[PDB]
Amino acid sequence: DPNLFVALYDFVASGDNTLSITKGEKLRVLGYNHNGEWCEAQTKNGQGWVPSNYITPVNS
Amino acid sequence: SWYWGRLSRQEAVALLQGQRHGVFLVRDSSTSPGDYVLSVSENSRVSHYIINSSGPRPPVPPSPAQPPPGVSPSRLRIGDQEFDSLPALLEFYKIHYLDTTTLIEPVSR
Amino acid sequence: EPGPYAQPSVNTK
Repeated sequence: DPNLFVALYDFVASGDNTLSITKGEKLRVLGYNHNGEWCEAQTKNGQGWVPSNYITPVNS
Repeated sequence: SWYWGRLSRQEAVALLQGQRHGVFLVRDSSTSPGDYVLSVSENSRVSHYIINSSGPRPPVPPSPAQPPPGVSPSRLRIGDQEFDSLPALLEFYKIHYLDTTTLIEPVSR
Repeated sequence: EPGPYAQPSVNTK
């Protein structure tokens, strides 16, 4: 998964490092956390901080 | 006041060096990304304990009641005890007997 | 070797 991921649930962000995203949406994760808890996703809208569980690689 | 971001190790010591007991401050670790450190000017020696802190500002939420993949909360953790954030952490070190005597106030004023 | 920091634990053997 070079940069192809997808959210399992609908995540909401308050503008902070996080990015309001819906469920079942495909995002490009090009960033991770030192502990592996957070996941930096990126899409046509831009970048965003999505949880490590709420998100998951696309169907390959 | 006590939250020092981007504080170099050499800087901390240079600040606490010769500083009476009770002076303490948090600083980002050099060889530890997204990790805080508790600084305390001991008796002619400045100690620095390693602390863990969440990366992004947003707090990561939990997964469904089902099996959680790579479950790793963003809460604060230090030694054999955890905390809600740095504020609570610093308070602990000040209330506990970690280093020489208890803490008094942060390097700031 | 594994001594990057102090780490308040107070246990040892």
